[PDB]
Amino acid sequence: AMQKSVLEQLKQVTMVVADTGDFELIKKYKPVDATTNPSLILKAVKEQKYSNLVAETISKVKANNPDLNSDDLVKEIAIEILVSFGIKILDVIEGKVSSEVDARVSFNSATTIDYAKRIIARYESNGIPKDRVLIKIAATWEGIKAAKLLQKEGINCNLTLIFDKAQAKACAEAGVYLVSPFVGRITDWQMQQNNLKTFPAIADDDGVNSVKAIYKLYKSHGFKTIVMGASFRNVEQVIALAGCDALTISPVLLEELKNRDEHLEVKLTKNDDVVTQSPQISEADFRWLMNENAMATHKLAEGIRLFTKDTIELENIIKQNL
Repeated sequence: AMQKSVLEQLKQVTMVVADTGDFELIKKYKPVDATTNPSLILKAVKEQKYSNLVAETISKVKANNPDLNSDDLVKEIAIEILVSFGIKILDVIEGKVSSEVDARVSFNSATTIDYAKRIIARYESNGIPKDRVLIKIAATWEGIKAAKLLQKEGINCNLTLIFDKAQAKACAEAGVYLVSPFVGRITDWQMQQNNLKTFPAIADDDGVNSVKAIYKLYKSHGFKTIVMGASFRNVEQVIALAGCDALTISPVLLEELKNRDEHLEVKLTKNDDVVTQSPQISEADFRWLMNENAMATHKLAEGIRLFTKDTIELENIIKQNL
């Protein structure tokens, strides 16, 4: 782009997003948006780098909530930590930050809505308007149902743990602001199931193909939901999706892209394919389609379990630091 790095070239055709809670690293890549999740928040808390911020948040919450029991206090500290890191991130980017609801409410639309609103309220109390936040929700049928209601009230959501086109279609039909189709975890399944000794070629990469299929689906149907590829194993997977609406990338891979200097060929583009529109997917059809996809059924469930485990670990760290 005047002999620019792959990272700089990529920013011209795709919205680059940093996938991290480590806000000090964000400055060296200059992404538009940033994304966090329970695993990334745990990592930012557990590491010594932001020990002061964590200590201050714990103190503040204890002081402002003297009437809460130990369990309630811990949950309140956990949400303020989520939001505190979100605010530090917003201070270094021009865009939005994604903050994820407690994974334990993934099968309850009502409590997902409650948690989403609590996150928004904590940001508001800290002087941050909702226009800069995306509430991240696991794309289970219940999560999509909750997002549908949240969007009607002007709360933008980021539907995550997307492994199947059926999820992506129901999300778009719910008027969701953005979806995070996973790439890497899909490729993990592929390599284990097929005992692959080396990484699959881009043309054969199940993860890259999933995002390409969702992108095509959305554009051909005129859905305005943002397609953001997430979870990457190498820069080649990211580069293969150049042109996608957005891509959220780890600091490790952003560093690699910053140091790559070959010409970037754009792969995903807009077409003149007359828009087509099908009937919305019902709960029963969605559940059947997800069941037919062994990988998606496993990885959606696993993703929720893993985030739950990391949330429980965070709670234990908080309890040991009261």
